[PDB]
Amino acid sequence: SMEQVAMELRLTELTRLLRSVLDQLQDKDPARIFAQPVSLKEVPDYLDHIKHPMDFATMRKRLEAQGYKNLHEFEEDFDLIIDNCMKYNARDTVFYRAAVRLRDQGGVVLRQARREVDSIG
Repeated sequence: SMEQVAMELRLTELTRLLRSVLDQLQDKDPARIFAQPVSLKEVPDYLDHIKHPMDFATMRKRLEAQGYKNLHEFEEDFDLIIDNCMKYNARDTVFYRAAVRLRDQGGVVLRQARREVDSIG
């Protein structure tokens, strides 16, 4: 149908905007601490601690399959990155501290993303 096509165009455009959001958030991780999944070879107990692992490469795979329907779903995954790190790692670690900085800096980006998603529809 024409409606299904229009809906698909909307999803494609959301995917365009979320790709720009993702790039901007990932720039706030210049150490690449959150770039890839925590390695289960190197942290073999990880899934005993963290039930829903997340990282920027995993988000990018989902994004490119158009697997985020709305900004809320995208934000859920970004918050997992931060929140998983802040539980597994102690406060006095470079990992925890990176997550705090990513959260604080990402907030700005996500605030305007929400306005754009609502504005453009």
